[PDB]
Amino acid sequence: SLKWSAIPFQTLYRSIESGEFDFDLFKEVLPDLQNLNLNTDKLKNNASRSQLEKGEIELSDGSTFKVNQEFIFEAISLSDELNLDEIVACELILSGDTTANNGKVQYFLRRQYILQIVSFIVNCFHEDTELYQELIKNGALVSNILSAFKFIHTQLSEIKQQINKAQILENYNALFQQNIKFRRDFLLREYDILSQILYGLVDKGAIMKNKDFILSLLHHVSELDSNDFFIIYYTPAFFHLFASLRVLPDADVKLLHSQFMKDLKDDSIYTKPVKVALIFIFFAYFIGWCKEDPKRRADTMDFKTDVDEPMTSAVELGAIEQILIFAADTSIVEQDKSMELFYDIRSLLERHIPRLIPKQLLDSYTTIVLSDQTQEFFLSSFDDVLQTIITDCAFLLTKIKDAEEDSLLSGEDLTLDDISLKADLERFFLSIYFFYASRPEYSCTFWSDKESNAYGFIEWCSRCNDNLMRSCFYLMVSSLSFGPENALNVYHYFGENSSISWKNIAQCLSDYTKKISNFNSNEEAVIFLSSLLTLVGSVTYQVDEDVKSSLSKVFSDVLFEFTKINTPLVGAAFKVISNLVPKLESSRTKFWSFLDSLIFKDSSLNYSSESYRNAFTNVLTKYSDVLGFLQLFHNLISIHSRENNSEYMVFGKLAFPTRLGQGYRKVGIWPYFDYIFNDILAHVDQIVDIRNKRAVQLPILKIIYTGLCSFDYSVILNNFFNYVQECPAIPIFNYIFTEKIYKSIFNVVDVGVDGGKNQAELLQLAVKIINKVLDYQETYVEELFPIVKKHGKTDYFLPKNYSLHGLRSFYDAIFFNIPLVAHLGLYVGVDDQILATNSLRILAKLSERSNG
Repeated sequence: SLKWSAIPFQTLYRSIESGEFDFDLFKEVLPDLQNLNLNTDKLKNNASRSQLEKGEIELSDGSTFKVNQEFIFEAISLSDELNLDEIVACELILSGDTTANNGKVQYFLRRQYILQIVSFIVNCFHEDTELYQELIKNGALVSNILSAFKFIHTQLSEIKQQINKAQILENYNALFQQNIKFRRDFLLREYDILSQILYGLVDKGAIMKNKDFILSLLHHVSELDSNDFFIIYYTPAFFHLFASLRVLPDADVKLLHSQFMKDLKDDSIYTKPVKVALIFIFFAYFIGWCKEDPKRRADTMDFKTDVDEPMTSAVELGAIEQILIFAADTSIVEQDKSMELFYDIRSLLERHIPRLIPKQLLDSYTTIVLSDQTQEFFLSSFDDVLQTIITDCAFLLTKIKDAEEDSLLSGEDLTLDDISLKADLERFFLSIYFFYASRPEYSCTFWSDKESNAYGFIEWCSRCNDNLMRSCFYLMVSSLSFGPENALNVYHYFGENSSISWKNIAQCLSDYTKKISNFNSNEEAVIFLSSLLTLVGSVTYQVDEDVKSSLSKVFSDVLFEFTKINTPLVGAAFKVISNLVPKLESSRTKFWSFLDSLIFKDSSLNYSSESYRNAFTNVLTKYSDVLGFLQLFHNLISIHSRENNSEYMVFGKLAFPTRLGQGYRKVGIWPYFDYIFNDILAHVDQIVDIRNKRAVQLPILKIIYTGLCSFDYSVILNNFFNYVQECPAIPIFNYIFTEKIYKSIFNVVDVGVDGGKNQAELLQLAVKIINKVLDYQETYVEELFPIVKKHGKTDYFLPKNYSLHGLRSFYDAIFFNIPLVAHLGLYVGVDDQILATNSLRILAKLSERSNG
């Protein structure tokens, strides 16, 4: 029997942390380790319930104990909760300090340690090593590894039975859901550490003595559903196993090869698309293995019958669709803050195999992480798969390329399903895009060396002209311009060494622009354009100002012309333009001109402010338009030229042209803030879907705050009339005091954390803004307001009735509003410094009225 504590296994592991392995304890608990997580004999007994329900119980390691009734109930809650033997369940409560459910902890900690140890040994110690050799040597470990995965499966169903039992009773409360997340967690960790062990056993060679394990594993994996994300946890072992085919005796490599071609002719193979993929990868690797010992291997073989015919078969059975899905469902492209997709490409390309979801944990798991140790084996092994395919499979790529250029016929009603059918090459491009996105430590392989196959691969892909391949190419490269360092190569790649040049790209964009407005005097174009923009976006973001500045020479004027047309891609172009906007305020004049033309070209202005708000609301007619507009504006009014370690725009400077709009309207920046405040911020508090509410709230708050820092106040505390009038800080104060405006800024503070860590920023901004207003409320009312009111010139946007408003409204809704004051109170403690140290500043100002 096994020592059912978790303290021998904790301390053993800690020894090894610092190379203190005592052969003593290790040799003691050896067979417990070989058993991994299994409790394969001692499950729930009733010959052990009578034993327990007397109150006197006996352990296998000697002594016995008197057991009261509180203990008996913790112990049968274990056996009923975990189909576990009752006296085992008791050794487990004894071993770990008796508190409310600490037997359930020792059960899981015991297993977790075991697994981690095995994993440490089979992955950090050498193969010749003494214990690696002890551990493996019975071969009892190898015969349990697959069982140990299956055990996790059965338990996760045990859990779902239990769940379902709880719902029929309607006892499916909060604290049930919680003692399940607790176990579903411990198990997912076990699966993830069992991934490591399996991989380790491949790299150590233990499961590669012959073809037997591979086939049995390949079976085991094929039992899961085609969309069980648990498949991923076997990909490191399988990927690396095929990539060390040399370890196997040739005799057996040959037998698998044969086996597999037989498998691809079996009919019901196509309902196991994961086998198809794995097989296909085997072939990608086999190729190189034949070539490594030609005389005995390669020369034996006929390439058309022994390789190309089957690989082709696997591609037609969706082998690539499955690689894309592996790639995409582990991708961290959501982290790429420069990347933005404007068209759902994954739904055009993946239409035959389901997305992977951790369905044995579902019925609260949106996205899953892999351990560091596992992320590393996966990434490394899979990168090696993608690159093997690149170098060793060029013939298949050209085969497919050529296939596709021929298949679809002009003059037909193509459906998305039709367009996707043969798009196997484009799928492979997307596999690259998902897998390398945000992973610069690998992305860089493509650009690192101009001889390398990877770099060649790119040159090749850059000559596929098929509109869909061309756009998928554009997307792929955006993924690969991730670093500040990769972005710069991608900048060179189109400037210097290729058939496609930055100018050609703008030239496409220009041509489409003509075609589109002439038609008015299509999905294929959305796909192409959306990708063009996705790419120019990604790079323009990630590069310095010089480089930004050249790309502007190429793209600004054409992007400008494109947003004049009404596409659904206006917003998208706006986001790109904004990436090109330079830091120096001086250099922004061409962009401000653009935008003011855009808004006011077809305007019918008159005496009313409303006329100017309509200019905006006629043009910026849909959500995406607005959102893009706000990012552009946010960048155009941003403060770069600032006083040394202040945050205030150096006294005297503006972020835009003097007398903006001169010649076609009452001039100046004011109307922009009329739109932004009243036409938009006023109405976010009734935007449909929260994530989009936040998506527009947050630009606006950033803008508002920028404006407030946008005039050096302390020149006064511690033609200048004109500067004061031109300055955005004026209209910004003027609307902050409208109530609809200070109310919305104030709720942000009422309901806080409730985006995600994006929503938490929106909150800091809210607070910082209010503080800033209090600091300078005074300075606006004495200095600024009158300067403008009294010496403001009238060829500007300046309301007839410009006045002070909500001095009493803003205060009474702040000072007399309570829960705001209370909420602020409750923030002084919170972790966030920006939130706390500002909340405190607000309270201190308020505090200087002293009393209620």
